[PDB]
Amino acid sequence: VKTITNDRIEVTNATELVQNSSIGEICDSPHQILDGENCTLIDALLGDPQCDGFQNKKWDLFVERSKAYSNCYPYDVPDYASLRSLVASSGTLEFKNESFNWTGVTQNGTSSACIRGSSSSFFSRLNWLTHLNYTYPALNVTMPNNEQFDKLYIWGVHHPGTDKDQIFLYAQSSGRITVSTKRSQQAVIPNIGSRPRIRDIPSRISIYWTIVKPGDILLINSTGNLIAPRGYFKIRSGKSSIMRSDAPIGKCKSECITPNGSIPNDKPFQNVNRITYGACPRYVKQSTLKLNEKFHQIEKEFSEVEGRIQDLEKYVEDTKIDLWSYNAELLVALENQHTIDLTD
Amino acid sequence: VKTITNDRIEVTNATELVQNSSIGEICDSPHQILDGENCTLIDALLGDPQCDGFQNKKWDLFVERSKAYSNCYPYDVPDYASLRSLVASSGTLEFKNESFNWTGVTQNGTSSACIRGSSSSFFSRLNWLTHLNYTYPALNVTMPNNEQFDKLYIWGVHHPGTDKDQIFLYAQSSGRITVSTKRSQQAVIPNIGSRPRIRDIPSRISIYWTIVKPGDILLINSTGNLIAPRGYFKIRSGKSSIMRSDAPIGKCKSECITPNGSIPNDKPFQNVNRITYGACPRYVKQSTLKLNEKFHQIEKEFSEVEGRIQDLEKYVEDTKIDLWSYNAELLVALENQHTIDLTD
Amino acid sequence: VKTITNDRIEVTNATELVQNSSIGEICDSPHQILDGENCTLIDALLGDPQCDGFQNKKWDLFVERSKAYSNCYPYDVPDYASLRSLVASSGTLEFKNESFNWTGVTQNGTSSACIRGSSSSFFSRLNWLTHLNYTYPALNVTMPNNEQFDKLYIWGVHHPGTDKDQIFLYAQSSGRITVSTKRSQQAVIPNIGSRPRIRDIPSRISIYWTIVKPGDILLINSTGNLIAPRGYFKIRSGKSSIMRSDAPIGKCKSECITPNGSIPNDKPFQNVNRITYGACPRYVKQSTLKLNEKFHQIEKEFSEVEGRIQDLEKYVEDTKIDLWSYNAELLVALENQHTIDLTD
Amino acid sequence: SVLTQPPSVSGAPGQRVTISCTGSSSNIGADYDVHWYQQLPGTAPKLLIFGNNNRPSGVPDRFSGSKSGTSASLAITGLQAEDEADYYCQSFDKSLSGSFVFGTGTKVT
Amino acid sequence: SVLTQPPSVSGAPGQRVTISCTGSSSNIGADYDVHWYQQLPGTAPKLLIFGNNNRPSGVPDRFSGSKSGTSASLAITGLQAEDEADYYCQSFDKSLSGSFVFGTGTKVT
Amino acid sequence: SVLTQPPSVSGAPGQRVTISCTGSSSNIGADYDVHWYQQLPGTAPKLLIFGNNNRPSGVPDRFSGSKSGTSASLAITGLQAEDEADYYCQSFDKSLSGSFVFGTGTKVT
Amino acid sequence: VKKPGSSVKVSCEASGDTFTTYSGINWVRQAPGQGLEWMGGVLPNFGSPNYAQRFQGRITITVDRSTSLVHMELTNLRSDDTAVYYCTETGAYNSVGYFPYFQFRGQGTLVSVSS
Amino acid sequence: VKKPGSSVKVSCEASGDTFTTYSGINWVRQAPGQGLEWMGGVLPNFGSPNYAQRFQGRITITVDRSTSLVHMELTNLRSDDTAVYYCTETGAYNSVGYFPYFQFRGQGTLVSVSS
Amino acid sequence: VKKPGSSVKVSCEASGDTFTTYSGINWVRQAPGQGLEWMGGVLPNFGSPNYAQRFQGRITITVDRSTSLVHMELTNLRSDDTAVYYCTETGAYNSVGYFPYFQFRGQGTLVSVSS
Ligand SMILES: *[C@@H]1O[C@H](CO)[C@@H](O[C@@H]2O[C@H](CO)[C@@H](O[C@@H]3O[C@H](CO)[C@@H](O)[C@H](O[C@H]4O[C@H](CO)[C@@H](O)[C@H](O)[C@@H]4O)[C@@H]3O)[C@H](O)[C@H]2NC(C)=O)[C@H](O)[C@H]1NC(C)=O
Ligand SMILES: *[C@@H]1O[C@H](CO)[C@@H](O[C@@H]2O[C@H](CO)[C@@H](O[C@@H]3O[C@H](CO)[C@@H](O)[C@H](O[C@H]4O[C@H](CO)[C@@H](O)[C@H](O)[C@@H]4O)[C@@H]3O)[C@H](O)[C@H]2NC(C)=O)[C@H](O)[C@H]1NC(C)=O
Ligand SMILES: *[C@@H]1O[C@H](CO)[C@@H](O[C@@H]2O[C@H](CO)[C@@H](O[C@@H]3O[C@H](CO)[C@@H](O)[C@H](O[C@H]4O[C@H](CO)[C@@H](O)[C@H](O)[C@@H]4O)[C@@H]3O)[C@H](O)[C@H]2NC(C)=O)[C@H](O)[C@H]1NC(C)=O
Ligand SMILES: *[C@@H]1O[C@H](CO[C@@H]2O[C@@H](C)[C@@H](O)[C@@H](O)[C@@H]2O)[C@@H](O[C@@H]2O[C@H](CO)[C@@H](O)[C@H](O)[C@H]2NC(C)=O)[C@H](O)[C@H]1NC(C)=O
Ligand SMILES: *[C@@H]1O[C@H](CO[C@@H]2O[C@@H](C)[C@@H](O)[C@@H](O)[C@@H]2O)[C@@H](O[C@@H]2O[C@H](CO)[C@@H](O)[C@H](O)[C@H]2NC(C)=O)[C@H](O)[C@H]1NC(C)=O
Ligand SMILES: *[C@@H]1O[C@H](CO[C@@H]2O[C@@H](C)[C@@H](O)[C@@H](O)[C@@H]2O)[C@@H](O[C@@H]2O[C@H](CO)[C@@H](O)[C@H](O)[C@H]2NC(C)=O)[C@H](O)[C@H]1NC(C)=O
Ligand SMILES: *[C@@H]1O[C@H](CO)[C@@H](O[C@@H]2O[C@H](CO)[C@@H](O)[C@H](O)[C@H]2NC(C)=O)[C@H](O)[C@H]1NC(C)=O
Ligand SMILES: *[C@@H]1O[C@H](CO)[C@@H](O[C@@H]2O[C@H](CO)[C@@H](O)[C@H](O)[C@H]2NC(C)=O)[C@H](O)[C@H]1NC(C)=O
Ligand SMILES: *[C@@H]1O[C@H](CO)[C@@H](O)[C@H](O)[C@H]1NC(C)=O
Repeated sequence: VKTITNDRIEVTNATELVQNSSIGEICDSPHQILDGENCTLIDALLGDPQCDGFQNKKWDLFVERSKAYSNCYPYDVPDYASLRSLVASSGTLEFKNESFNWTGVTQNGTSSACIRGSSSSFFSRLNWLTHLNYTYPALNVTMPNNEQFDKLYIWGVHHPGTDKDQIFLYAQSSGRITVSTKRSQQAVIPNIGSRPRIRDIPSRISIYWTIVKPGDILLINSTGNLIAPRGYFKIRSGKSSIMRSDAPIGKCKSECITPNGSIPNDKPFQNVNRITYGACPRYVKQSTLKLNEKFHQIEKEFSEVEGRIQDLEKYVEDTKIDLWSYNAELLVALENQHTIDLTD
Repeated sequence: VKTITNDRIEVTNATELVQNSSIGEICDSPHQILDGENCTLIDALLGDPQCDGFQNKKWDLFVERSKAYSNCYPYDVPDYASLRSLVASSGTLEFKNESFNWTGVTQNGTSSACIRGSSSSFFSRLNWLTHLNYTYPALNVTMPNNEQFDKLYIWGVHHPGTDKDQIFLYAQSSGRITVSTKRSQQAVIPNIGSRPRIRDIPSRISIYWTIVKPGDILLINSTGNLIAPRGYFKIRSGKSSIMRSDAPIGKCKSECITPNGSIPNDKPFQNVNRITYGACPRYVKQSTLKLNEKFHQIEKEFSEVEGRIQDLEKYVEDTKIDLWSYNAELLVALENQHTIDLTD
Repeated sequence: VKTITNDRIEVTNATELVQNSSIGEICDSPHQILDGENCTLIDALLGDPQCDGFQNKKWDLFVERSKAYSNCYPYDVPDYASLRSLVASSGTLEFKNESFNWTGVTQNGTSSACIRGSSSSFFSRLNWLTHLNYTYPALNVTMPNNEQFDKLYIWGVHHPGTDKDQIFLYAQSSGRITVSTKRSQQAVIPNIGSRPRIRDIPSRISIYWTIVKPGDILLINSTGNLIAPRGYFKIRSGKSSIMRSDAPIGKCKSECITPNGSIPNDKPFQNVNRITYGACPRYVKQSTLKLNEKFHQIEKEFSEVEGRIQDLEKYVEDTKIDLWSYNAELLVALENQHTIDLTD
Repeated sequence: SVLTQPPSVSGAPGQRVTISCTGSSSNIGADYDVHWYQQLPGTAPKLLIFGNNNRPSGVPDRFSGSKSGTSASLAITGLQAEDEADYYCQSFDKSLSGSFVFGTGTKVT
Repeated sequence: SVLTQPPSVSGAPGQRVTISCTGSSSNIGADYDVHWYQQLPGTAPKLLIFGNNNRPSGVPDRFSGSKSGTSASLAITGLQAEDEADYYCQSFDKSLSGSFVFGTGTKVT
Repeated sequence: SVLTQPPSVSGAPGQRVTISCTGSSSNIGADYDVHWYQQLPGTAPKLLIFGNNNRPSGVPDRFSGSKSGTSASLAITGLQAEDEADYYCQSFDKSLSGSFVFGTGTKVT
Repeated sequence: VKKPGSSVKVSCEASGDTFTTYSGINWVRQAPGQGLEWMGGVLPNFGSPNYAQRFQGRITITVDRSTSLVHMELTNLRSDDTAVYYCTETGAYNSVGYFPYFQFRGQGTLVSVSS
Repeated sequence: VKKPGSSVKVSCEASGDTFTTYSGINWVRQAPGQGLEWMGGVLPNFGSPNYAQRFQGRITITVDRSTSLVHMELTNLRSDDTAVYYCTETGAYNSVGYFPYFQFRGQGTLVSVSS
Repeated sequence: VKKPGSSVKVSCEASGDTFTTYSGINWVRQAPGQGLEWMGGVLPNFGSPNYAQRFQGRITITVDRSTSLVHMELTNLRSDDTAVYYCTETGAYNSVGYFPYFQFRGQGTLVSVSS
């Protein structure tokens, strides 16, 4: 063993303070686990046809598989990570329908790129408003928040590939959307242009969200290219989070979930992975040392280069790791020394 | 007391190393305290009628009360936190008037939603330019920086609720603003639309700022919807900061200000609050341990969910707290042990 | 020397654990150093005429001098720091030409503000497309990625100073650019307006970048104001970084580069500078203590006030410094104590 | 639902000839434009006018159109030999479930 | 400040009749439009034309307006029985403190 | 390459007079506008019309222009004494390396 | 009938279907058998009332925001002030020499001055 | 010649130079010596087929995405159904009373019903 | 009067109230009693001078940025080159067949060639 005074002291018995292996499965207990299968969190939020089983569900940890794929209308979400983290921290997909007026337009649009049964469909939580008898009047719709809790609204804008398509769907070539509340406003203008085809569709959809406080009112003023919401999600606070892992779900008990299965949380340090959920030991770089409950955290792996923000995140996590490794080393040394001293 | 070798050792005398209580008042000395009363920092910057007493004042700490409210034209500030932090770190509200030409338009617009005396008024530091005899010529105005210091300019854009209102104020329906310097440019286009009414006003105003270095020139090119500046603020660097607290201002002396009054700074650790100003003890989670001057810092409490950035900030502060708590514990243990050893 | 039990113990011999001086030169070995002279990294990336010697070069550390200046068309880069960090981390300026069609327009535009020989020129890696016989047809150009590596594309938008200039270059007054890939889209609209003149030019250029994954396709759809790319850069990952320093390049060996020359890396702590490259000792605030390989990192000095992000970066670095200073102090104390004890 | 149209018109070549399409309060009268189609005998109908004044590429400027109130008019500045075809007027009817309505047809001679 | 207008005009029904509003270098001549108002006897004045050619909803297309130089003209394609009202022309005068100027009025018969 | 123009035209003052500029499939016929320039004897040529109907400030509304097919026409509503100048028509030729083409010139009397 | 030297106050409602936040109210006078004349105007939510130079010193315009009304008072009446007074609302349209047009609401108010 | 009570299917290609993602296909009928009549239509990539009320119950419209075709079938044929059938593609233009115009592609298909 | 085979240089100022960053300068020739002819042109801040094919090899265009001037030189003069030369500035307007129009500044310069 290692001590402050002597780097190599032989002792009769010793124990390992670093966990280096994993079970290989997620224990499914005591935390509530929701397996996403082929669905991502955003796809389950929007109402992808293959994710219809995730409606109104709740979770403590959301598991995203690398096999996940989208099978609906192509879309992109500005500030995707922020919305994903918000929904993951909320920890519920509970949905409540609201009766918006939407007078003078057609409702419940369907696309051939989104197949639910044998026919065309669309996102279950989104409403595609189009022309009615080749007319599209301006919409002035309101919805007040008379409840005691916050409301989350998900809406979208549609970007056609050509001007012909614009006219063919909205009967006019100039659309604009303004969604406002007493303390916020968001103005979005569609960008008509050609884009690479996904499932034969060159068009795209951009997703935006709005939060309404109790006593506030939501106002939507649009002239076209609007993907309306059908209701609101209840947004709360809790110990929920999201994790990317390909490990199978088992049937056991463990208070610490790692991407590589569940790990025992008896030892004070571990080196399996820096991504942890629940009551977990501290992560250190040391592979062997011889003698905390965080829930939602920051993202620690990135598949794309982004620059400043990602560099700062990496720097933060590196600093944490290095300081805790120093702490571990010093602690082990001190304890070994004091034990040697007290046994002589 | 606790030691490394023994967790429970009885000693004749011991002292407490953690401050757990507060006086309940802000000592007003030696730091310069500016009580905001019903006014926020941004409202005092813009020139709210109820904040006219804050003109040209200086501070070391700015105190914001939860009772603060706005009583002028509705407005929103993109990147509100950045501007608030900038003004708080500057530490002064000194204003110098400049003579911009503004030829061909009307000056000093007033609104019924902003009442100063018994008549309509507006922000004191902002100029509302409108039509002159129902004409609005294009503006090409310049202002050079011949001084040895930086200049800060605050300007705005006006978003009317309808096209009628647009015409009724600016005589034309297409406004655009471009504010540029030799190393920067900012283009803003108004978004006409209906919004929820605050003080019977559905329109809004967006606030932007520009910094001009010595030897540089400020150019403004506008065709409407411009809220012009009347001058510049002197922006400097110092130990100033801003704090949210409802504690009354007293008459005492203390080098450490917490949201909950001022606290004595004799002990090395404290647990009252993580938000501190001046020479303060380190914050730890331990409520009892038995035996640094930072000024402006990051925001540690949030009233709205924002996602990535707020998560990173929380993670940083959590890491700091946990590491300093470990340090405190280890230090106390070591000192106790060594003292026991040296007394035997 | 200092010990835990006694603050002042006299010993026969002692050593210094903090490096406080620098050689004053960059050793040029073993790391590959690229001296930028009068050129910045972005200027070398774009192809400034005075930076033509930096084409297709590679580096481990890029040195930026304060004497650097631009001598070409005025430009600005939104998210300048992100692009600079990306290129610095890539560590290479290798360029591969691609044959885009660009049919119906004029190619290879030149400006009097960018002089390469005795005649007008432009950026070497950018293509300025203009009218052909006073016509500008819409462009629908594609480029697939059939390789096994990512591609980096640099393009731009042109903002004229007046509408006359717009027409005089593009034959029409309404330009729009859309650059898209199967997983991304970027829409840019030029902002015509007057700006302060640099080298007699009031116009500006905004720079954007796009990354194409293997198996993906790049599509550009434009109607004017497009600064086309001539090819792609190979973007990789490595230990490369960028440093601002005015120290001369010498001929020696050192595994630690500081802005102030190279420093010996035998002692465990140093106080010369917080900015380090390679295997360097930890930075501490202590100037005297008596008895790690990071590569790319975050920016630790700022010339402009930005707010939230810069405050967070400063807070992170301050926390790191303070914790490592505490570690250093405690370590020195412990070692001194144990040595005193073992010698008696 | 159909739009009333004259059964036939005739005249010598070289002068203006007019055709009319009269509608109701649901079509043309409900802020809907009118399209004009041309069908030479033994051929599929072609497109002549849309938007009440727009001519596609490949149509001489001799053909003109106008709309007023709940009626529309088609005009030919100069009659020629090739103007032997039939003309139809098309609008949209908002009543009931909505449909596309065509005129009764006309014969120019 | 007032704008010169003919005292009265008259004519048989069924033909075009013209009214004129002449201005100065400060109104109409200073790049200002002209509005036309109608007042039937014993009733408040109504709005007929604005923007020199725009007709509000509820006004027949028989009324037309034009502006040239420092003068403006109002035209009625077909005189009818209900055209017994008076007509006024309005502009803006930029001189002095600025004001709204009206014509001297005209009587159609 | 030049654009064909009548050598000269003449007429009494007070009536409309027309000048024509005929082009080819490369100029005017290739979707190119026509400009009109005026040159009083003993003076540099001035600018009269651009964009086929636009008049610069300082030109009376008596001058009008039009373009149809591969031809263009200039019109003067009222001939006056000062209309003693020569007129040129300008277009762009896309053939070969491209150039600016002018008409042969005309004399008004 | 108002005695000479007295005051006359005409009230008007600054509300309606076409009234917006920045709409204005203008007063127009018409003598019996004569043309139209322009008097003061005000925007209830912006600026200060404007006045014609012929009526300076005798006319005042007040805005009552609680009842959403606007009143015009004329002091030191005279025999020539016998006329009918109209309220007008401002209209907006896109042009290049644009100036607001007047929308007459309701019938006028008859005021007669005699001894 | 089709027997009475049988079915007739007319196929059409939902592709071409002018065809876009959201273009539509409409069917038009013309009896010999009579005017034009409108039948059902469908957008191959959006919504559900529309039908005329005169043909309800007898007509069906199917979209074949593998071969990029659209078919219209008419069940329970009758003697009055002898006519020529045309495909039309929808055109777009900027207006205020805009409704799609019909672009006739190719020649019509002749269908005759007799016993 | 210039001798045959000599050179003639015409200078022009690339500045003024209407001159912008990307305005151009074009040269026009007019023989005595004949029509207008187009010669080379250049944008002082962009590209390279263009030339007419009739004058290739004999004409050169230079831009002097210190004095903000532009000069056109014609080498190997001939008797038929006797003409008046004009500077023109390019104008811009919104159209669909747009090409720059010529703005003649000042009076022309007379050049005569004789032995
Ligand atoms: C801007 O440029 C892009 C890129 O060219 C362009 O998008 C392209 O559209 C064409 C359609 O015209 C796409 O071509 C199709 O590709 C699929 C494969 O996914 C093929 O299966 C299709 O085959 C059909 O056409 C063949 C023609 O011979 C037939 O033989 C066959 O039976 C099918 O009917 C078809 O070729 C092409 O994939 C895209 N390119 C992309 C998405 O990158 C876009 O349209 C342009 N914008 C415009 C013109 O406005
Ligand atoms: C888009 O939709 C919004 C939402 O409807 C709309 O804003 C609304 O405007 C109306 C005005 O027409 C506001 O109604 C007022 O509300 C206040 C309360 O703050 C009432 O005190 C007002 O009372 C007046 O009207 C009564 C009518 O009976 C009178 O009896 C009374 O004496 C007063 O004169 C008035 O009702 C409404 O509050 C807002 N809604 C908001 C702000 O959420 C907006 O105008 C629409 N955009 C358009 C039409 O362009
Ligand atoms: C909007 O406003 C800006 C600010 O005024 C304006 O930009 C200005 O343009 C003028 C050109 O008209 C610039 O003036 C030049 O400045 C340089 C110095 O860099 C001088 O050397 C130049 O001298 C020339 O002109 C003199 C006139 O007497 C001559 O004597 C001399 O020989 C030269 O020919 C010239 O004065 C001015 O620097 C800028 N200002 C800036 C860039 O801040 C812009 O044009 C306006 N936008 C419009 C009008 O659309
Ligand atoms: C219409 O314009 C007049 C005139 O404004 C003055 O003249 C202009 C050319 C310009 O130089 C302005 O700055 C001048 O003020 C306006 O009358 C002025 O109103 C202001 C505001 O109270 C007053 O201080 C001035 O004394 C007035 N000028 C005179 C000569 O009396 C008038 O208000 C404008 N009307 C509008 C905007 O509706
Ligand atoms: C054209 O409009 C008709 C009529 O729509 C109905 O009447 C409107 C005034 C409005 O109240 C709508 O909400 C109504 O639905 C459309 O016919 C309707 O189509 C829907 C869709 O299947 C059907 O549920 C309704 O029953 C139909 N209405 C009737 C009276 O049959 C028709 O689809 C529109 N055509 C288009 C948009 O191309
Ligand atoms: C006007 O266009 C000519 C012709 O350009 C050529 O033909 C086009 C159809 C297209 O194929 C272009 O790429 C061709 O270059 C331009 O003349 C050319 O100018 C370039 C530039 O130096 C030269 O390399 C070519 O040889 C020239 N072509 C010929 C036939 O001589 C001319 O410059 C254009 N004028 C403008 C843009 O003002
Ligand atoms: C915001 O909402 C208002 C009210 O619905 C819209 O105003 C209408 O705009 C149309 C189009 O110009 C007019 O024909 C109507 O008369 C307007 N109604 C009213 C009550 O003013 C407005 O267009 C909406 N704005 C946006 C961007 O959607
Ligand atoms: C930028 O400033 C210039 C100069 O003031 C503006 O240019 C004027 O624009 C108007 C409107 O088109 C023209 O009538 C003038 O002739 C222009 N003046 C000059 C000197 O060119 C321009 O509009 C401004 N741009 C913006 C966005 O405000
Ligand atoms: C470029 O495009 C044109 C027409 O768009 C085409 O004829 C040509 O072949 C293309 N270039 C290449 C190299 O294929």
